[PDB]
Amino acid sequence: RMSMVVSGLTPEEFMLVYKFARKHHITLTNLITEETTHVVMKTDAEFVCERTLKYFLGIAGGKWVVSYFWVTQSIKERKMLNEHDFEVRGDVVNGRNHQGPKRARESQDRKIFRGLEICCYGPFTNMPTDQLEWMVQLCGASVVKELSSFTGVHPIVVVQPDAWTEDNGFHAIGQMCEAPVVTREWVLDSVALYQCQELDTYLIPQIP
Amino acid sequence: GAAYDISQVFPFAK
Repeated sequence: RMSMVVSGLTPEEFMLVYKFARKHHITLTNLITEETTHVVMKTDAEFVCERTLKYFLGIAGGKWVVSYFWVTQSIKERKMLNEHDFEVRGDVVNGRNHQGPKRARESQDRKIFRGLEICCYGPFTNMPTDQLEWMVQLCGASVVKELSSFTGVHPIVVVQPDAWTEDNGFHAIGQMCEAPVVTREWVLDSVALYQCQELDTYLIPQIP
Repeated sequence: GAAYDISQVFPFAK
């Protein structure tokens, strides 16, 4: 059963989709759920979009991340067209051609954070923590809510360094535990490409 | 058109 969500759209563009969903009897919602099957992204001609929360979750959920052109060209062609040839090809940050969305729906047997325990620590800005934790959960990780509450499986500390007011503070997590401390972008890039990226580029140096 | 709120983008960052 088709359940749809929109991202990156102007109000008049949303109105098109609302009309299109009404014609074909497809559920369109404002909030992304587990029940949601399709995330409809605004892209350019190259099927390249921007990174939104809905975009990340669409990949992490293994959902049909689809360009909004799939709506407009199906309006023009009068029939409801195939999702395969309208799936988004990548994003403005990580790559115009990484088939992130395709590789996520393809590999659900293997999920990118298969054996990791992830704890978010300290302040966070634009993305709700409970959402980023869900995204991490969606790629088959374990969410830990306290630094002491870690458990033959690997721990990772996730931090957003530009949210900290006393910037000397995010080098002090190595004192509390011996687990690695990466930036928030490690999660975000890894979900976007749907490949677990090597922590080396994201690793925050800790104080001895 | 009028005043509409807009969902976050996640640009390049360290």
